[PDB]
Amino acid sequence: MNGVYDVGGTDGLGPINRPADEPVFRAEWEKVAFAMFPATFRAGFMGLDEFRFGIEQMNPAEYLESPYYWHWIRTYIHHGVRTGKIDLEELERRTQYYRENPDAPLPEHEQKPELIEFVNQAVYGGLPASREVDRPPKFKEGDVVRFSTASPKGHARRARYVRGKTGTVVKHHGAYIYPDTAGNGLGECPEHLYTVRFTAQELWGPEGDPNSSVYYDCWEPYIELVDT
Amino acid sequence: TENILRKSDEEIQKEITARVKALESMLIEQGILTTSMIDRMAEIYENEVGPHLGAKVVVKAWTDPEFKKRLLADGTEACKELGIGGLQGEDMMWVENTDEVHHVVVCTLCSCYPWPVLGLPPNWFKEPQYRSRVVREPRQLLKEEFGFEVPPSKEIKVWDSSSEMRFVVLPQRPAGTDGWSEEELATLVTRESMIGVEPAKAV
Ligand SMILES: [Co+2]
Repeated sequence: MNGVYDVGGTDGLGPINRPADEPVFRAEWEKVAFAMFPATFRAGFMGLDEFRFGIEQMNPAEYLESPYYWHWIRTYIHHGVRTGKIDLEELERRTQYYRENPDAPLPEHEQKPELIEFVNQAVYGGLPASREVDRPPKFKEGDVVRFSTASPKGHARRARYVRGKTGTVVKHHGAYIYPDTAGNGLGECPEHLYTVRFTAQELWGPEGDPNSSVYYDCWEPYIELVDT
Repeated sequence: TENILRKSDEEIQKEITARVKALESMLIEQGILTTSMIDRMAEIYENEVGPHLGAKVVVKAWTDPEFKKRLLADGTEACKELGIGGLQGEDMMWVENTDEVHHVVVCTLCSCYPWPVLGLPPNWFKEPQYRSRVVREPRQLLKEEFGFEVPPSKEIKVWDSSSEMRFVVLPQRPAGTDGWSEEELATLVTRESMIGVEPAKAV
């Protein structure tokens, strides 16, 4: 979708806020928000592409100024409600309860070795998105291609600043999970993946930096041939 | 930046804390989240996985031309030679700074970042100010925000991580370091130098 999250090229967002140093987690709730990702992933709330799409559907003013891990909380709740795994009314009641009783205990629960094993395997083994497909790549290094002007409402990795822009294929990588299906609950449907080089003048017009380019990754359906 | 509509940071933190504890309580009751799971994730990215790992890769590339070739050929496979890899670095592509080219990496659409070599990203990397501007005015941004002046005749390549491919910058080896040990060289390698927003440390 054409959400405000797609900020590449947006002006007026302000100066970078960069403290000289900072902790990995600025508050205990951030640790919890972070760890909720493998937990909800394992429990089938959402895959990675769906995760991103939940964040993209935030109130844009809230997105722009909220602490980063709050984005993660929003997408957990979004997918919890979507899948019927989270009752909103119960969540609201419990929120008020912990507003009024911030030091009240968490529910009694058993620890689970399998959740630690999952964490360790995910962290050190990874969750690779590369896939084998039967079709060969349509494009190759050096091909001049044009990025799609399609504007899906659902999830995609189609930054507005590259739409309709041409570019040169720089590397084919192989096939990967396709966001336009995966992020919308339509499955992996993998597609060949390419890095494409766009000049700054192509992107930003005749006054753009004559000596800069942007490299952007394009799944096969995103691009069509200009000069081979 | 001032927003007259926005609550204080303290009120925002109070509200987020209650919301997160509430959600946490429900995921715990579902049996899918536990206190040990939370502590394990936090411990990994507070103490085990961080930019010292990328630094080891960089200094090996600096001191081993064959490894550097392998690193640039296939980032994931090369890093596995050092026992480095995993979550959000399953697919790594390293790119080499030279006298002719400077690389800088961004995730304009979100926050994507090569966790296995850099750990979790700093907040400024994830925030809209850096993400919006670096693809549009990288030369100006590097100068103004990071005090890093890239001469106009030198090409700047900005890598936008729109896929699961994770881009990592191999900074140039600073002058005056001939014959230094890998440990000594590693002191020059920063998180920032592997994002591309700074060079490796001089001297
Ligand atoms: Co991202």
